[PDB]
Amino acid sequence: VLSPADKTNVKAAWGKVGAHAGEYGAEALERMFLSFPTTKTYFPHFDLSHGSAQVKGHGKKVADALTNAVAHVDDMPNALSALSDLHAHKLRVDPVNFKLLSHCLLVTLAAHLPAEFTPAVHASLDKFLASVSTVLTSKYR
Amino acid sequence: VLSPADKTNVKAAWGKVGAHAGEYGAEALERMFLSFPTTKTYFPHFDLSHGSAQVKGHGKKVADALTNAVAHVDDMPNALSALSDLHAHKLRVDPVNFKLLSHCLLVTLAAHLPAEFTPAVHASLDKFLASVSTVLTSKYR
Amino acid sequence: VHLTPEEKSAVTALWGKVNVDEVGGEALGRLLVVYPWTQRFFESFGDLSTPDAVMGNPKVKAHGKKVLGAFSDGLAHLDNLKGTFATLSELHCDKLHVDPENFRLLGNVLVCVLAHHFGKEFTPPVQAAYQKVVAGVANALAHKYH
Amino acid sequence: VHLTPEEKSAVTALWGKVNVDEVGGEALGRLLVVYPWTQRFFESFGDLSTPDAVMGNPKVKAHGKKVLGAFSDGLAHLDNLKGTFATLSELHCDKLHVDPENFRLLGNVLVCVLAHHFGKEFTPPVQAAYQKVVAGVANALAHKYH
Ligand code: HEM
Ligand code: HEM
Ligand code: HEM
Ligand code: HEM
Repeated sequence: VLSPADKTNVKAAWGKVGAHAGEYGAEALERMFLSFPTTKTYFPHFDLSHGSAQVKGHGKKVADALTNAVAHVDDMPNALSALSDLHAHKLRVDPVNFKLLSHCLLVTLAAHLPAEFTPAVHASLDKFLASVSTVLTSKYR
Repeated sequence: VLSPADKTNVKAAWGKVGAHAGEYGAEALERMFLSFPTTKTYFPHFDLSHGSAQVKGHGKKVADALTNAVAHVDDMPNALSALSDLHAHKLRVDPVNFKLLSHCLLVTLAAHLPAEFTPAVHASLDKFLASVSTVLTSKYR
Repeated sequence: VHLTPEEKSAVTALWGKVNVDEVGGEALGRLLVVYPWTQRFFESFGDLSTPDAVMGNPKVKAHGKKVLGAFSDGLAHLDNLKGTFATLSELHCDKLHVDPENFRLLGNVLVCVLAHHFGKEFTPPVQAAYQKVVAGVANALAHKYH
Repeated sequence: VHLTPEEKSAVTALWGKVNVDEVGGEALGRLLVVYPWTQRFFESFGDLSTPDAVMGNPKVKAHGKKVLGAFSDGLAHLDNLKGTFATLSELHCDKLHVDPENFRLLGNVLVCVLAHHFGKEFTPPVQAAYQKVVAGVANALAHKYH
C-alpha cells in the first residue's frame, strides 16, 4: 500500500522526468538486456543492439504504461488490467523479470535525477514499481 | 487475483483439514524452523524443540489467521490489516520468510491430504498463501 | 552440500522407495501447472491447456523421468554437485536461459510431491534433509550463471 | 566470477573515483530505508526513525565504510571471491543468519548509489559489469549457506 507521501514522491519524480520518459524507458530496457541477459529471450524478434528503433519504440510504451499507472495510482489494478493479461497469459513473463526491470528503471532515474533520487524518493519509487509489478504478474492462472 | 475456482478449491481444503488446523499449523512452523534455520531468529524467546507447547500454541494462532483470511477471501487486506501491521512494523519480518512458511504450509497439507492435494488445488492453495503473504508484507514503510 | 549421516540416511531410505517412472513427471507436471510461465519452455509438448491435460501428457512424464534421473544422479554425488551438473548447467543457463529461481521452484515442487506420496513418513527432519538436497541441485544447476 | 578486460576496465576506472568514506554509508543507509526490515539487525545503531536520521547516523556511515572496504577487497580478488569472503560468510550466515536475498539487495542498492553519484558516466555496460560484481559478492557471502 502506497502512502500519501509515496504518491507525492512518485508524482514529483515523473514531473521531473518530463518529456524524457520515453527515452529513459528505452535506456532501462537496454540496461536490463545487458545486465540480465536471460531477459533477452522474450524479445527474440527484436533487434536489441544499441540505437535500436524497436527498443526505443518499446521504451516509450513502457514509460507510457507507467505514466498511466501514476495518473491512476489508486486503482492501478484497473488501469493495468489489459497489460497484466498480456504479460502473464500471452507472454508468460516469469515474475522475477519484473524485479530486474524495476531495478533497471530505478537505476535509470538515479542516473538522470541527482537532486530527485533521495533515499525517501528511492523508497517510494521502489514501492510504486513493486505495486505495478504485482499487478502485472496478477493474472497468472 | 484468486479465481472463483481457487476460492472453491481453498474452501474445500480448509473443509477437510477441519479441527486439525491448529495442529497442522504447528507442524508447518516446525517444518520451517528445521528446514530454514534462519527463520528461527524471530523466535529467540520461543522454545522450538519438538513438542513445544509454545510452538503448538503458535500454530493455532497461525491456522486461525489463515481461516479468517479464507472466511473473508474477498477482502483479505481488511481482515489481515492488524496482522500485517504487526509483521512488518513491529516484527520487521523479512518478506522472503513468507515464501518459506507458505511452502512449509503446502508441504503440511500435502502430507495430510492425499486425495485433496491435486495439482489444481495445490495451485489454488499456492495462490491463496501468496495473497496472504502479499497482504502481510504490505505495511512495509 | 554436506548432509549428516542422519540426513543421508533419512534421504536415501525414502528415495529408494520412489517410483522413478512417476515422480519426475508428477513434479514437472505440477510446476507447469502451479507456475504457468514455465510452460513457455515447452511449446513442443502439446496439450497443456488444463492440469489434467498437463498431468496426462506423455511428453511431460517422459521428460520428468529424465529430470528425476538427474536428481538421483545428484543424490549419488552430494559432495560433488558442481561437476555432476556441469552440462545440464550449460544447457539450462547458456542455452535455455532458464531463470534459476525456477530451479528452486521445481525443487520445492518435488518436496511437495514427496510429501504428498509419503504422508507422515515425510517428517519435518526428513524434509529438512531433502531441502538441503534440492537447494544443492538448484545451486549446482545455476553454476553457469555465477 | 569472470569479467572481461572491458568489464574490468569499466569497473576499476569508475571505482578509483569512488569516495570510500561516503559511498558505503550511503548504500547501507539506503538499504535500511528502502528495505526497513533490515534495521532489525541494527538495534544498537540508535536513531533510525527517519531517512534523514538514518542517513546522518554516525554508526551507519562508519559501518558502511567497512562494508565498502569488503567490496573493494572483493574487486581485488574477482577470481577468488569465495576465499575472500569466508569469515564474512560465517559471520553473516552462521552468526547473524541474514537471509542471502538481502545481500543481493544491498548490492543492487550499491548499483543505485553509483548511478546516482556518477550519472551518465554509469552507462548500461558499466552497470552490466557492476551487476556481475555485486552478484559475485552476494554469491560468495552466501557460501556458508550452500
Ligand atoms: C515495469 C513493468 C512493465 C511494464 C509497464 C511493461 C509494459 C509493456 C507494454 C506497454 C507493452 C506493449 C503493449 C501492447 O503493445 O499491447 C509491453 C509488451 C511486452 N513486454 Fe512488457 N512491461 C513491463 C515489464 C516486462 C518484463 C519484466 C518483460 C520481460 C523481461 C516484459 C516483456 C514484454 C514483451 C516481450 C512484450 C511484447 C513485445 C512485442 O512483441 O511487441 N515486460 N510491455
Ligand atoms: C502464513 C503467514 C503468517 C501468518 C498467517 C502469521 C500469523 C501470525 C499471528 C496470528 C501471530 C500472533 C498474533 C498476535 O498475538 O498479535 C503471529 C505472530 C508472529 N509471527 Fe507470524 N504469521 C505468518 C508468517 C510469519 C513469518 C514469515 C514469520 C517469520 C519467520 C513470522 C513471525 C512471527 C513472530 C515472531 C510473531 C510474534 C510471536 C510472539 O512473540 O508471540 N510470522 N503470526
Ligand atoms: C532441478 C532443476 C532441473 C533439473 C534437475 C533438470 C533436468 C533436466 C534434464 C536431465 C534434462 C535432459 C536434457 C537432455 O536431453 O540431455 C532437461 C531438459 C530440459 N529442461 Fe530441465 N531441469 C531442471 C529444471 C528446468 C526448469 C525449471 C525448466 C524450465 C522452466 C527446464 C527446461 C528444460 C527444457 C526446455 C529442456 C529441454 C532441452 C532440450 O531438449 O533441448 N528445466 N532438464
Ligand atoms: C554485500 C553484502 C554485505 C557485505 C559486503 C557486508 C560486509 C560487512 C562487513 C565488512 C562487516 C564488518 C565485520 C567486522 O567488524 O569484522 C559486516 C558486519 C555486519 N553486517 Fe554486513 N555486509 C553485507 C550485508 C549485510 C546485510 C544485508 C545485513 C543485514 C540485513 C548485514 C548485517 C551486518 C551486521 C549485523 C554486522 C555487525 C556484526 C557485528 O559487529 O557483530 N550485513 N558486514
